[PDB]
Amino acid sequence: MHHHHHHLVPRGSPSPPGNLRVTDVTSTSVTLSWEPPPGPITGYRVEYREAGGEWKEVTVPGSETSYTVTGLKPGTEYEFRVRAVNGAGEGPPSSVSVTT
Repeated sequence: MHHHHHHLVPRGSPSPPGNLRVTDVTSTSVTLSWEPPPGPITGYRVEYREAGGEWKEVTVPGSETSYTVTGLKPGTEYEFRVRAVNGAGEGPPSSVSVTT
């Protein structure tokens, strides 16, 4: 076995979002909810991909705590991760799995 990859992040960047969870799923949409980590937050990167492929991304407001990704393919395995951002850079992600 090899050790796990470390997420390299700038000192001063935020902790991961807390309590990340999927709060609604339809055959073409996924709603995420979370809580802000401590300190200044300037935004959140919401990243997602069909498991195994290429990652899409949307950045949402620092004041946001829920967001719905629409236009997804039915019956599909997805991976989502959310990273908090501030002036020092982006922090480590918290991730969840979903299927539509």
